[PDB]
Amino acid sequence: TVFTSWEEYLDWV
Amino acid sequence: TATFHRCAKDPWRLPGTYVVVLKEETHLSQSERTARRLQAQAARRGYLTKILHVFHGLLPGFLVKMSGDLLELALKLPHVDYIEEDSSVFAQGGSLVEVYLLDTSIQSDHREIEGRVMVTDFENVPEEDSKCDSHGTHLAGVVSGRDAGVAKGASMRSLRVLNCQGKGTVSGTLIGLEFIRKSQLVQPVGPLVVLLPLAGGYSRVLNAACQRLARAGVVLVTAAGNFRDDACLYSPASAPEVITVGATNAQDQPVTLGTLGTNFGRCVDLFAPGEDIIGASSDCSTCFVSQSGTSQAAAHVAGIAAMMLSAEPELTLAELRQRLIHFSAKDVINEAWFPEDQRVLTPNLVAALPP
Amino acid sequence: CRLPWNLQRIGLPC
Ligand SMILES: [Ca+2]
Repeated sequence: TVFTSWEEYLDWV
Repeated sequence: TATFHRCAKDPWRLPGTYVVVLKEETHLSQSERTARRLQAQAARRGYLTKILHVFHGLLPGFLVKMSGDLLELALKLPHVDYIEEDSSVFAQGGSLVEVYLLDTSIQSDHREIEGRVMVTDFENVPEEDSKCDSHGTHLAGVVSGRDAGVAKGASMRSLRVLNCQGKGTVSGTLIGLEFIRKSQLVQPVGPLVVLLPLAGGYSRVLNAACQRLARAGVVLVTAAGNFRDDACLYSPASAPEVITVGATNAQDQPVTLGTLGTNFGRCVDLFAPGEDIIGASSDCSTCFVSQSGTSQAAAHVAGIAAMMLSAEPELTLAELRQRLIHFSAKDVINEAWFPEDQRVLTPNLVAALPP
Repeated sequence: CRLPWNLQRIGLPC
């Protein structure tokens, strides 16, 4: 999975 | 007497191209005269030879594209130590320290590593048989990235030795390591941490070069390999004066990558996080992706060694290795994942920064 | 303090 922003990764994990 | 060597892993062999290694104290003029002697003796026997490159800095030698029929004769030349047939290699704080990355092309405009990385004009990749920059960008991200980076304050210099398919050559890496040495002699800087997130089969020449560069005061960090095998059968991993890094997961268990996984043995120095490593994705300028392998593991150690050397620049290579070991989490990895006889030989150490 | 497991494990402060 590729996250377009750092914040996107944080909501996921 | 001179000896001939070729990669034991047959698919990885690259015939027709040879690295002629000469005796330690051979001068550039002597090496050039030897390549011309070889070219003249071959032409006299009706053979077509091309001198691709002449080595000087680390090892006295030259690269030659020629028939194998000439090896017995090439072994008879003066100053010759050994001749190695070219083989393939595959992809697997910190302010006053420069990190050299020998890898694929990198996406330097990425908002994570923008400004931190200097893309050198160096390129030496074999022909292929976003995704092309993928491997290098992530490792540059792990080493110095703005959000997910280990040594955020560290600056990087990138060299291209791996193609879009993540493939390189022994000679390509040899020319690369020689370029670092020349750059250092032309404009000296401070402590250097060279990251090699690549591996091929055991190579006499690649190890010899890694030993000279190490003896020259340069720190060399490498991947153990993703072959679930003894790391002593792979180069540069088998080079003793190098920091060989294996990968472990979140559950202090060695990383499994399909049917394979991290390497082990008496050649591995320590281990570091290698499963689910978040870093820079070359897809877009702000993009992030999770990658795995002994490359990501080595990238953590490259970050730790940068921070450690920035804080204590006078440290000798032997002293730094003691610091890496002393600060590592001890007896945490599940030994039972490795083959029975490798357990006593494999060091149960997971890389960590001082508290 | 939302630090990735790897950065947490190697002992980086968040
Ligand atoms: Ca070692």
